[PDB]
Amino acid sequence: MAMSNMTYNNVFDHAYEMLKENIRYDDIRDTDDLHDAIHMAADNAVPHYYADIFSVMASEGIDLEFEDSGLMPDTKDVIRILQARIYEQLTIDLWEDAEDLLNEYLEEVEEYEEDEE
Amino acid sequence: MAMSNMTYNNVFDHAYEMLKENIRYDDIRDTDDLHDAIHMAADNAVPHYYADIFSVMASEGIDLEFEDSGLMPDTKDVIRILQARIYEQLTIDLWEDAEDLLNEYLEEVEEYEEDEE
Amino acid sequence: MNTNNIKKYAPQARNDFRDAVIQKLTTLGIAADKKGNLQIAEAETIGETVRYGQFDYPLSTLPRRERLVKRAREQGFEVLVEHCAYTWFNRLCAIRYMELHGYLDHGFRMLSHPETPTAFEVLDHVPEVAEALLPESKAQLVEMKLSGNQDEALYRELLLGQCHALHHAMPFLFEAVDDEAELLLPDNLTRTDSILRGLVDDIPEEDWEQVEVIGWLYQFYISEKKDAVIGKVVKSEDIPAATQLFTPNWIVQYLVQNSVGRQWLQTYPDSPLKDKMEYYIEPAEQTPEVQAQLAAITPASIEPESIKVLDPACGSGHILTEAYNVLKAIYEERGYRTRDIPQLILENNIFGLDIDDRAAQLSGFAMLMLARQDDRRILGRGVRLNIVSLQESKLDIAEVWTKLNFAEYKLLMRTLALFTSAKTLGSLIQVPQEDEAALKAFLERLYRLAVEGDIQQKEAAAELIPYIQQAWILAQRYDAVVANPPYMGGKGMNGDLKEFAKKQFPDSKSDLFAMFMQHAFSLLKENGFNAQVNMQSWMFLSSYEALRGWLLDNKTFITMAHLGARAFGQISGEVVQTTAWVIKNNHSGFYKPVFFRLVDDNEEHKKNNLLNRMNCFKNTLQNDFKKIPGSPIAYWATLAFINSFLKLPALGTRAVKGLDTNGSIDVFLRRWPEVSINSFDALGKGNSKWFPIAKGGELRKWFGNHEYIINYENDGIELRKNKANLRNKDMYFQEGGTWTVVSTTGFSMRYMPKGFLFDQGGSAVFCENNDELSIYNILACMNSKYINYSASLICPTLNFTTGDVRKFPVIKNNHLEDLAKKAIEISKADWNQFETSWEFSKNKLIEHKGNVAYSYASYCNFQDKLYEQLVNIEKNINNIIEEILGFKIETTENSELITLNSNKIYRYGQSETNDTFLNRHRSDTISELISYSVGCQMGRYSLDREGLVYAHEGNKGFAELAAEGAYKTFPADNDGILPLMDDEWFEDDVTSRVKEFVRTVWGEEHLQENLEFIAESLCLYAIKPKKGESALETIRRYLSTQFWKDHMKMYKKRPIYWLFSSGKEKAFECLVYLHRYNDATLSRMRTEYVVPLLARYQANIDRLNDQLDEASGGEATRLKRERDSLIKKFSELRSYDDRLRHYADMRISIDLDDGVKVNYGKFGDLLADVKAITGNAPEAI
Ligand SMILES: C[S@@+](CC[C@H](N)C(=O)[O-])C[C@H]1O[C@@H](n2cnc3c(N)ncnc32)[C@H](O)[C@@H]1O
Ligand SMILES: [Mg+2]
Repeated sequence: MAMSNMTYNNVFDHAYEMLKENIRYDDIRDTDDLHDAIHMAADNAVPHYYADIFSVMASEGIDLEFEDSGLMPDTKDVIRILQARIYEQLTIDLWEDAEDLLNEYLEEVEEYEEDEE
Repeated sequence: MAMSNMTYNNVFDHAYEMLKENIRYDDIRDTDDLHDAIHMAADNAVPHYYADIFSVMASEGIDLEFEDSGLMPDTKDVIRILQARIYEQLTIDLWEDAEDLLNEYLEEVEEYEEDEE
Repeated sequence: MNTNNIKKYAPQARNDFRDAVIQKLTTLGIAADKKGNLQIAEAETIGETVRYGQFDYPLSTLPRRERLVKRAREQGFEVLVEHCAYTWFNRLCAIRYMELHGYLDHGFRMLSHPETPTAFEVLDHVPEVAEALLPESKAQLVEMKLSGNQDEALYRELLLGQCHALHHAMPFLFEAVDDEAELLLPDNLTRTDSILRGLVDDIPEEDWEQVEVIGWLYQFYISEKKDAVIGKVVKSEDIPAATQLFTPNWIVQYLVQNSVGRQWLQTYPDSPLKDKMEYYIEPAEQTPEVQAQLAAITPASIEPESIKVLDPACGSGHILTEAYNVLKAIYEERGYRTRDIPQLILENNIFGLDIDDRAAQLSGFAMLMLARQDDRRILGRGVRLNIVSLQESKLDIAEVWTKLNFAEYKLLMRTLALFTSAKTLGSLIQVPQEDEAALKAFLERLYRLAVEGDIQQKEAAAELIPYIQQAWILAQRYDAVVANPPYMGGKGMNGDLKEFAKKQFPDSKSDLFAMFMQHAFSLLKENGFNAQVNMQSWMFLSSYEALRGWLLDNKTFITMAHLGARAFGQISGEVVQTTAWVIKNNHSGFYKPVFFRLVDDNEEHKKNNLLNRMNCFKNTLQNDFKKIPGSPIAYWATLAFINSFLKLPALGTRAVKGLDTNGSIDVFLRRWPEVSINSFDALGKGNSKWFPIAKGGELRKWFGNHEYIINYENDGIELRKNKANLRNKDMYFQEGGTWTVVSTTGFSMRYMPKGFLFDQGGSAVFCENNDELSIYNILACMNSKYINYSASLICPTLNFTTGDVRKFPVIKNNHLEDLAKKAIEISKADWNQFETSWEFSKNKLIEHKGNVAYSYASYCNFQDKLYEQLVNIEKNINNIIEEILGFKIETTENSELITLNSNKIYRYGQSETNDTFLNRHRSDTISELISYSVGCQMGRYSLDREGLVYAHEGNKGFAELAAEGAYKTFPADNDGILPLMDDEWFEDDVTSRVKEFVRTVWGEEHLQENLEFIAESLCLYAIKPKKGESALETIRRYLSTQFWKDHMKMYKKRPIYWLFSSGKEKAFECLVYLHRYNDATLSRMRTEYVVPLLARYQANIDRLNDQLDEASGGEATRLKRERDSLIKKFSELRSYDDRLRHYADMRISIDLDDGVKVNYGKFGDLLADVKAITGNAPEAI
């Protein structure tokens, strides 16, 4: 009920898998198109259960201070701020290592192009 | 450590004991002078370990929405906001029951006049 | 940390050497600007000296400077810099390695001194070294030692004397006569800031004990440039820098021991060499016919001096060492003097080639060091090594072929025109076999003239030797070719290289290692072996089908090891899978190879498994690979599967591709909820503009994935103006099957009804007009274990294309049709129970009667019934098929997964958390009920009729529909605006109408019990429980806190009900229906929703503030806190009213034909979450 054990690593793995799914489905070919592909990948990664959110912030791998002042919601609820922090951390981590999947997909599609036939 | 089980009830009990000790030490004999006593009691009651704060916020007895917009800190850290929320909740809960202690102390100290001897 | 020293040292050493050489060149009078053109200054001869710029030299360096200048103009400045730098680096490393082992004659260290740091051991025993190296000047050198100065000059003189002595032993690295490099040697070699200090003391002392340090130096010296030049189109000059690596030893031993040792053991079956080799693999078993053929073709006796080994890419020279070891063992077994073996081995058993000079130098040095490890009289006798580097032949000097002399001219001119571009192609050039003896004789004549003759003849011979030597090496037949081909795909496509590849290698033009394989086969002799290691992507791909077809009917497989990933010491290559193989040059169709499967392990585990010989498959002939379509090399299959694959028919031309728009999908594609249903073709006939399209999504079987529409008005005139293929025009608007092309989990096919289009991503299958088969039978066959296993085996990449699907087997039966029909019905019934489908009819809970708990229990029972029924149905399909073909198929991966929303595992994840899943399901169901109630209030649905009631544009025709009597049990709102606040001030409050809805549906007697049940259910997962509050308070808190987020998540950032919010404090919030918005909407909102609220706030502030001033109390601070927030609310509401009044003056007209994304940004900062939907920050006025 009020007890849960979810770590940041599970969230990161889920986000990584969803990013791979998005880049495969949408047929991303350029780096600038990755932004949105990352954004959606983060959207379906932040938990909505309050217990899970509180357990994630106590895990290892996520800091407790914002880096950009433009990503803080102007609200009175504390769930939104924590969700925004998780979203920013996931965005940074995913964008840190993202060209690998893009170039792998590009080389694979080049291999199986079969002379455009 | 991380596996910390600290609830809002323990914090409330500690704050109540501190308030009783402060009102006994200071010897306040008026209803409208309890603001300083309750402020002092509430200040030295919130924890500082981040794991304790995250375990308290997920406990039973404290909500997740601010009631006053003027108590929101202006900072980029998330521990400060949670501490302010806990402080406000404790202040409201303790100010709910504050006249009983004052009148009990007054009626108890009334019985030690010794006819000015 | 052992290799970490070399890793940290090598690139810095390269940079320092390059800096020193460029500084020396600039001081000499040669420089290059930013652009790159040379800055060759004019030489001035003042007299007795020279005047290069502002520097002087004693007139003896003029010819050498001229040679350097003429080299600078004919090729790259950077080329010269790099050549000099790595030449000096290699010379210094060789000197250090040789002097550490004590191979020098005088026995004194040259670059160091024992037990004394920063000291030299040659500055004290000067006379001995002087008489050993340079006797004639010996006495003079002694005088220098008596001077007490000129130490750097003496050391420089002594150091250059070693290279001249070593020139005779290894001519490929050192020179004797004066050369250009002596002018590029840095100065101050004995100071504390020199370049020798890093080499001497930065590397440890124990790292030079082995011989593998050469490979580390070869690999780590070029790492920075390799990392720099990877992500582009690599040109010819950077080819070596991009394809240089190092090979682990056990793989090399496995390759070598199965190609030379195999031949020797075939000739002599009971040799004592069997136990010397530990990676030798014995043949399994053979039929009498192949045994007789092999015995007939096997020779009787062979002499050790007739074995030839070639390495088309020498690199560091790792393979040649193992070949040397095996040949030494053979020679010792035959019986020879131990002092005469290395000479013979190096003379007539080892050959090699490469494209870079650095690799040639390193390979020669390694071979000589290994030879000296077991001999001492060597290095004093002239021995020629047949290891050379290819060079261009763009020189036709008048002096040569005219002064050289004292029939062959035809041969020379024919053979000199083949190497016009040899620094790009490499070893892929072919030389005719018939010109071998003549080339050998000409080379012998050139060798003879290189000693006897005048200066002109000697110079001409020294000029002409390398071309003839490389031609003779390349025009010879060998019986063993071992190599590690370089990898380069479609990025390194130089125009000349790819033109040559397409002209000469049509069947292997897609990469370089395949071309190397074919050329190696062409370079071999009859009955020869070819052993290599390359990447996996040539056995399971359709681009190499011709190569596999040509390879399986002309050669024979002997042995193969399937390494998989994570090999090569995890030196990058995260997506690199490799295999190693040995192939013979003869033909035999009834040979049984031996296969190993080491795919899932670590490097140490793989080595141990190969050493113990585990995971062996040797129960398959060679012709059996031709029975599977596409001829893939699947060694782990069984005979029954292969035999049964050809007993059934396959799909013909029933599979076709979909259309393809060239781009700009944001103007053609929409989701179905966000357009008017009058223009929708699926429902509401009369005018069609949008048509359903199939694109393919997640895994799903027999039905589902209906969530897109496309614009196809007037047969497509807007789409045809753009460059769109529109393939298969005449096959549209028909029923059939569909499947996703690029997937990630498995293969599945779904039913597709009429009125649909299919895209490139999701392709379609259509039955013929009067075909024997039926679509239901095809659907039944395509969703079984057999087809899933076959598809996984054929294409491991999970990229099922139409050509791949055009050869799947099909089975004809009769029960499969009805079973498939039942499964389709069940799946459709499961899919049509949510609001996000245009066939949604009614909510499930309101069908039953009694309590909410009873309805919830019945709903759960219904879902469980559907799930169990489908699970039972899917078993008979598998049972029937396994009786047609007499074998069983193993179950792996997700072959036992039911794709339904009734199954909680499918829709919530693999984790087994049933305690939380029994609360999450309940909370979600109650949330969906509340959403349906809000929809009924708005007017989208109704309690009288089923399906959508009003979804048109502009709120036109709603009055007539309402007056007809569509809503009579539960009336709908007339304005179209629903307030959402924390008081009962308005009559349109959402909570009050929710309570009215609950009272109407489930009666009056148990209203309180139902409200308590709903409030309890909401707090399990959606929100956090509170201490004490009623059901209505919980409902209001849920509506005001977490209803916008759930709605925005359900429709995937394409909301139907738009939220207008005042700001940080909930002063005013409202919901507006998108399909009932016109130009006179904001005016009504301002006129009769905001002004009365402002008046109420003013009155409440005036009333409340009055009573506190009159009477105070101890606990009167609560009223102060209550009154404080009202001022903030009033100010915020006033600001919002001003902004709304500004925006409402312009009569904004919206168009639903455009997307929600475009239209959501026309109202400024009046809505909520503008950035999360539109993608850009709102614009302020
Ligand atoms: C990956 S290295 C292998 C080195 C060596 N086989 C080993 O394992 O230590 C491949 C070598 O092939 C050489 N090479 C690249 N392209 C070539 C070509 N077109 N013709 C001949 N050799 C080439 C490069 O110089 C490179 O050193
Ligand atoms: Mg209304």
